[PDB]
Amino acid sequence: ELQKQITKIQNFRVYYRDSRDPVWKGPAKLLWKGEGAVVIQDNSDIKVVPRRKAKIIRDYGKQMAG
Amino acid sequence: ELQKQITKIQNFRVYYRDSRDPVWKGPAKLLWKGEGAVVIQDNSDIKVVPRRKAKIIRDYGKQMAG
Amino acid sequence: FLDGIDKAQEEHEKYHSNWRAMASDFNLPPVVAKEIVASCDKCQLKGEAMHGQVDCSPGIWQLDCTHLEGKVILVAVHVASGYIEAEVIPAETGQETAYFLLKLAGRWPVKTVHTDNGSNFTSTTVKAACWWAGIKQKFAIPYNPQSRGVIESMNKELKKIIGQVRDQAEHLKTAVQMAVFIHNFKRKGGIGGYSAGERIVDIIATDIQTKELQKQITKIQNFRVYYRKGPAKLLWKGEGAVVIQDNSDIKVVPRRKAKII
Amino acid sequence: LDGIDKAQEEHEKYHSNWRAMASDFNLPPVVAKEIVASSPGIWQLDCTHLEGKVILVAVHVASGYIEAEVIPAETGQETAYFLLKLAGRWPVKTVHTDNGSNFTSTTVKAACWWAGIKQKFGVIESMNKELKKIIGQVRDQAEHLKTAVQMAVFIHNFKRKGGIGGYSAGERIVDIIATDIQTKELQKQITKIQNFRVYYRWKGPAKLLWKGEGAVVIQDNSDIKVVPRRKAKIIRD
Amino acid sequence: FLDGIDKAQEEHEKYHSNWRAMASDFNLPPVVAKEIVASCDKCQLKGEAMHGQVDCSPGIWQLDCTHLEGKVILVAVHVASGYIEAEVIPAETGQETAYFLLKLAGRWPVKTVHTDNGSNFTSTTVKAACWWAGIKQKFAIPYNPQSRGVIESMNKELKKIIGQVRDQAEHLKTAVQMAVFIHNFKRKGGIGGYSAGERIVDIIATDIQTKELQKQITKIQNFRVYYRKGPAKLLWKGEGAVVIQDNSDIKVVPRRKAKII
Amino acid sequence: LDGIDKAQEEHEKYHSNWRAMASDFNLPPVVAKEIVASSPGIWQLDCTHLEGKVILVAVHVASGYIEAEVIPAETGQETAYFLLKLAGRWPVKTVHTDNGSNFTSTTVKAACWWAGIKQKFGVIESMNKELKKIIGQVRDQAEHLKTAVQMAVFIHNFKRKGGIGGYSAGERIVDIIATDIQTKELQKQITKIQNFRVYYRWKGPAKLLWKGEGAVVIQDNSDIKVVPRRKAKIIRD
Amino acid sequence: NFRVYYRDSRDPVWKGPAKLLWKGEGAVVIQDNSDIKVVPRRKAKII
Amino acid sequence: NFRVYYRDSRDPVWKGPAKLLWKGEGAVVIQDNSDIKVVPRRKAKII
DNA sequence: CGGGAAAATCTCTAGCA
DNA sequence: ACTGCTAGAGATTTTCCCG
DNA sequence: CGGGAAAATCTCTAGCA
DNA sequence: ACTGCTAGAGATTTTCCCG
Ligand SMILES: C[C@@H]1CCO[C@H]2Cn3cc(C(=O)NCc4ccc(F)cc4F)c(=O)c(O)c3C(=O)N12
Ligand SMILES: C[C@@H]1CCO[C@H]2Cn3cc(C(=O)NCc4ccc(F)cc4F)c(=O)c(O)c3C(=O)N12
Ligand SMILES: [Mg+2]
Ligand SMILES: [Mg+2]
Ligand SMILES: [Mg+2]
Ligand SMILES: [Mg+2]
Ligand SMILES: [Zn+2]
Ligand SMILES: [Zn+2]
Repeated sequence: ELQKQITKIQNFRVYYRDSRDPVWKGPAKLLWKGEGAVVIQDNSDIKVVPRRKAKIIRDYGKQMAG
Repeated sequence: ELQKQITKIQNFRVYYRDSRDPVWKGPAKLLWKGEGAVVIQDNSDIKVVPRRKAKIIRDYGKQMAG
Repeated sequence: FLDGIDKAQEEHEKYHSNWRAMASDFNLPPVVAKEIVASCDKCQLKGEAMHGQVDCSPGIWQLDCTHLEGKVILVAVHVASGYIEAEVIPAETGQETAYFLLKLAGRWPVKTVHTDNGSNFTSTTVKAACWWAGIKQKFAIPYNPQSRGVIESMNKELKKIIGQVRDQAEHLKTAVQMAVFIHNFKRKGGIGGYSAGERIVDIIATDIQTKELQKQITKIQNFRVYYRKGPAKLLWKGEGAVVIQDNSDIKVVPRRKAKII
Repeated sequence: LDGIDKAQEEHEKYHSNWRAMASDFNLPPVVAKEIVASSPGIWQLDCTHLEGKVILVAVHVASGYIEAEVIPAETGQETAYFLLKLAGRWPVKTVHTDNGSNFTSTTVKAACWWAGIKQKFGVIESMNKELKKIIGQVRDQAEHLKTAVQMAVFIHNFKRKGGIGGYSAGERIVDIIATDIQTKELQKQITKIQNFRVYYRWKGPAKLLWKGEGAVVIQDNSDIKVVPRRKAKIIRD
Repeated sequence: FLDGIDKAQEEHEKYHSNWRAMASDFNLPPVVAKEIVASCDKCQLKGEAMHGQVDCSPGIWQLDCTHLEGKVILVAVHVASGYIEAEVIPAETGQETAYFLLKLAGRWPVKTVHTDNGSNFTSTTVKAACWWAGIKQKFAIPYNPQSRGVIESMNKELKKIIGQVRDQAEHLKTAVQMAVFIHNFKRKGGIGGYSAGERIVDIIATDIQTKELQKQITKIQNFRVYYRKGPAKLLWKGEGAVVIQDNSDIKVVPRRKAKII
Repeated sequence: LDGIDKAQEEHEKYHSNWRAMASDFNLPPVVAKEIVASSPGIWQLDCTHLEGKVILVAVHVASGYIEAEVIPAETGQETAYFLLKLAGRWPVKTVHTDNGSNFTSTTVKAACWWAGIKQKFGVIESMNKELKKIIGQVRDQAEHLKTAVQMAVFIHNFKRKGGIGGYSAGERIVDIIATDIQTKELQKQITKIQNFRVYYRWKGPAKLLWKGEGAVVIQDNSDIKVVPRRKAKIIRD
Repeated sequence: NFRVYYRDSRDPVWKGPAKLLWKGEGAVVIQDNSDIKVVPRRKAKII
Repeated sequence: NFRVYYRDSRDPVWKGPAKLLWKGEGAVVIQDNSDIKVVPRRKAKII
């Protein structure tokens, strides 16, 4: 049910940048996806990233690797 | 005598760069000045720097400040 | 510093010495010397040393024209993935651009296009094409190519590949399509080690899937959260922190001093 | 790791595939592929005619997604260029043509050789009918037939929701290609691991299935046995 | 990988896929995929991402010409200090350059000049001027301005100052000399917070003083040092390390396993 | 810190200056300046004549270092441009001219006002004689008199070693200007510190001389007393 | 308020002072003599 | 030995392979078809 | 030992054309 | 065998001042 | 726990014209 | 109210493999 859905959302990865660092910050965990912002979880930490700074993939290689 | 001369040499400062870092490394201590190289002493450490990478000043502001 | 300040402004009107030279030569604290510099219109000659960041939402495409061997190559890139669409067009005109764009909108989901201010892109016919397809147009600041940085870099990459495979074709149009193939499917890197084709598939598939998933979650998970305020809708809870939305302002407040109803 | 037996029992009862067995019971997909083990690149081409012009139409058969455009003439070169464009835009493994002169020329064949497309000489007809219907609905919103053709392609790919899950052809083709990428990645993982030989506790040669961070899954005598990493010695044969 | 290697070279001849795409699509270790890339002449299109470092010895001067309002400004910079010498010259000719250079050699110690390959600098008359003054000429790699980076940056700085003080003069020659004044004495920064004039004075004074000092030290301090070898002349000793010179090779060996005689 | 009394005794015996007292006895130079306390920017200009041309010659009087060149004509503008060049190349505080028309023009005065040079209307003559002697020695190595003038300037500044320490005019001028920079820096330090007032152990107002890292030097009742930093309270008056 | 000095639109000469209307990341909107301009922050200085 | 590929002297086309003769910091000396060239290391690739 | 405020240091950009 | 740099704007980190 | 070797990551450049 | 980026070459750091 709702737990399965939430874990599914949490399988997706988020690459993101901060407002002054041009390096794309490595794969984080997707907690919530909105119209204007996504809420991620990067190394025991909950950031709010705007949508225009966020690349959300599933990464099929890692999904198939388990 | 020789001790006074050596301390005098050691009053001079050396700005220098390493072969792959473009930042000029901060004020070091001049131990020896040769034709092809100068021997410096930067933070309890003895490096040999080529002359073309070494700016040697006395820095009159600091000399006057003591 | 009253005496020193008057001498330093007199001297700055002639020489425009920087703040250090004034602070040194007239006994002034750095803040006063810097103020004398900052009051001179003639010394405001340098911008702040940063770079902005272009929009990378799933629906943004950056368009540009480029030129090779006398022909005009119209290039689009999907910003999120690096996936390119390019065609040799007969001229740099709004008619060919509107056609390229309407094709692109029929091929992939396009929400926004981002171009420089070339006449082909600001044409009324391109505007009518965007209005029919539902595409929002965004025009960069004039003469700031850094704003189109993604597509300009894709220009460089596409020309490099065309130069690698030019001898395998006759007409430039064929070599361009070959290079588009090579970029989209035969070069892997970036975030998920993907090719651009794989990556765009993943980006768009993820967009659709997450949209549906969160639709179902919000449809099920309905609660209200108080913290410190009012009935702030709940987004996510877990690991000692709660994510909530109070008047379109998403804030992460810890579990303590936050109750869910 | 512990739900492997549950997965085997589920496959014996219901014959579920590896996707459900790996998503419900939490298994590295190579494990589910072993349990179960113990199109997306096919396009249909065809030229069609309208207002005296030729409309070359490509159909991804698995999704119903269309790539159509007006070409100047029905020659080999035009078809081959359309094919290079299609292949550079999508994963194209196989094309289904109708023995027409353009579809058999030396240039189209050379382009399929360059792109690595296989050529093999009903859905195309019905899709052409749908395309001509939309082209008729929107011919008045445009002056040239090429613009109307692209408008119709847009309407068909993103504005016509049908099928079971109420999706457009674009959503469907994206889903199908994503599935195919998953398939290719799983096959690469299997091909990687299939060259290893394992010896555990020391028993006979066993087949490696996964080298997790806390366990090692193998398969001996058609039996999937989980063992620690220190208790097993992986080699390469 | 015998089967995989043959398929990957066949595919690379068509597409020129990078090493990752091959490693992924044909089961190859990264080293073999990278070798296939590194064997293709057609894929060698990028240099190593570094920058060299220009010579900054006390005697090096970097010369260049620059252009403003239709006139030719000949600019020299002392590399160690940032001190500039600039004059408006009537044309970009070897005769005016030789004259500027001979003046400079009479004003300051010049050992080496470093220029691009403009015709004024490679002229025979400039060569005769350098030979009379004892100046060694060094010519950068053609069309590599980064080699003249110091003087090119000084061009930018001098033009910026000229633009700040242009309205205080009539002829460009006067504004150029004003800007040279402003750069040499009214702008402080760099290593010792100096101006360029102060800094060049310090650099040259230090050169002379250290030369004499070490002359006297080596004249007094005469010893021989063995370590591990032969009679290596002694340079400096102290703080548990000894500095020595064994066959023109200066090495810092610790006090242990090093004896002075 | 402990050699301050030694410095006072040395100044009483020998009247040494602050340089020796600060280098031999190790004192922040403001301390030695207090003990002792209890030209380098002057240039001579003059136009000279040769082969019908005018040679404008500047002499740094303290060192004997020459800046000479052929000018087209003896006008104010030419002299003023020579002066702007000289001032942008060296620290020029004062120029000593000979009331000639060029040396008194409104343009030369405006240039000295812009550069911050003071104008005041034997060494110049002797130096001109030396310059003409070298110009004669090297007139044959050149075609134009301007090249020979610059050759002679080079020979005079770097190839003629004389004086006590066997130096050239260039070495001398560099030494003198370095000394002057030291002087300016010491004066800036003194001006900085002269605005502070100190109270130590709490005694009366004392004058600050140095705020070292381990001690604080002050001067009370014409007596230089060293105290710790915690034992004193610096303020600003 | 704020003084804005800027270099716009290929003219390498720096203009201003202008009034700041909006400050984003990467760009500002300035008001210089009734003209609204949009300038990258690389090409402006806000005082 | 070494293969050297280089871009020289304003020609944006990459040439080579050439033989490496000398390797400094910042530059190399190559030998391409009897021609000695001097190239910045930003503009070469040594294999 | 503690913050605050000021200095020092570090990061990063355009223009040199 | 030769070689990017310089100075300023803003951010971040270290140092000094009085408790 | 220890090195070695291989992978991953980080740093940094030109060209986009 | 908008905004540098991308991919490759080489260097450095982390991870995995068998003892
Ligand atoms: C007439 C249209 C509209 C108005 O402006 C002009 C001129 N222009 C100039 C460049 C250019 O200078 N590229 C080099 C570059 C420099 C920095 C960077 F970050 C990215 C870069 F690509 C273009 O690429 C380009 O497309 C145009 C163009 O189209 N137009
Ligand atoms: C005919 C002579 C000899 C042969 O080459 C040409 C052409 N050239 C071109 C530039 C130039 O492109 N500057 C921009 C730049 C770019 C990068 C960088 F690191 C430094 C920079 F200054 C010059 O400055 C220059 O003096 C010349 C010149 O003199 N010549
Ligand atoms: Mg453009
Ligand atoms: Mg462009
Ligand atoms: Mg030049
Ligand atoms: Mg130049
Ligand atoms: Zn100013
Ligand atoms: Zn290749």
